Amino acid sequence: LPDSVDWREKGCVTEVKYQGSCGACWAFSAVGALEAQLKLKTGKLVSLSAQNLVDCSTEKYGNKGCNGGFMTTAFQYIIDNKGIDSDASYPYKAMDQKCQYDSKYRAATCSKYTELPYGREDVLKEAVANKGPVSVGVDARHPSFFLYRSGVYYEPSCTQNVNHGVLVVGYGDLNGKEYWLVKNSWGHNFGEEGYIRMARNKGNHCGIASFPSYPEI
Ligand SMILES: *C(=O)[C@H](CC)NC(=O)c1cccc(C(F)(F)F)c1Cl
Repeated sequence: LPDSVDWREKGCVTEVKYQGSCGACWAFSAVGALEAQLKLKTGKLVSLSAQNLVDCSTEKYGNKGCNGGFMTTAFQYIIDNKGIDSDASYPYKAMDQKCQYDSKYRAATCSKYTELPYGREDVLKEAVANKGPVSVGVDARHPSFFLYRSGVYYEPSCTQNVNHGVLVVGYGDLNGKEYWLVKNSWGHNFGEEGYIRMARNKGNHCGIASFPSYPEI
C-alpha cells in the first residue's frame, strides 16, 4: 500500500460543511463517503443532502436526526429509498424536519455498503488506499478534540467508545508520526480548516477503527 493517501488530491472530497447545533455528524459522514463513490463512478463531484438523511433516515433506521444516528443505517436508507437528493435541492437546515425527499432531485444511489472488522487499522488503511474515503466513528468527548488546531491529535484519555461520525479521507505521517486524515463537519474554522489528523497505529486511538464503513454506488 502507499505510505500516504489524500483523496482531496483526487477530486473526491467536497467542501467542509457546518452542522451547527444539530448532531448530524453521522449524516455528513455518510454523504461524504458516498460523494467520493459518486465521483469515481460518474466523474461528478456533488455535495449530497445530509438534511435528506436527518429528515428521512429516521425511526425505521434507528436514527434520531439531530440527536444522532448511524452511517451504516443511513446507507441502507439510500439503498431502500433508491436515492438521495443533492444538497443543492435539499439544503441543510440544522434541525429535524418532515421527510421532503423527491426522486426528481436524486443525485446518487447506493447498492450496498461494507462494514470493516472491529479495530483493524491495517484493514482500514487498505480500504482508504483502494476503495475510497471511509465513514468512521470516533470518541470526540474530550475537550482536546474541541480545542484541536493542528498536528497529529493524540488524547491519552480517549476510549474506543465512539460518539461522533467523521470521514477518513486519507492517511500519512508528520515527520514519522502516523495519522489518519479526517474530514469533520464543524465548519472550515475547526482544526486544520475543517480537518483533523488523528493518531494512527496507536492502538485504535479514539476508536477510529472501531466502526468503519463505506458505500458503493
Ligand atoms: C454527532 O453530530 C452526533 C451527535 C449526537 N453523534 C452521533 O450521531 C453518534 C452517536 C453515537 C455513535 C455514533 C457512531 F457510532 F455512529 F459513530 C454517532 Cl455518528
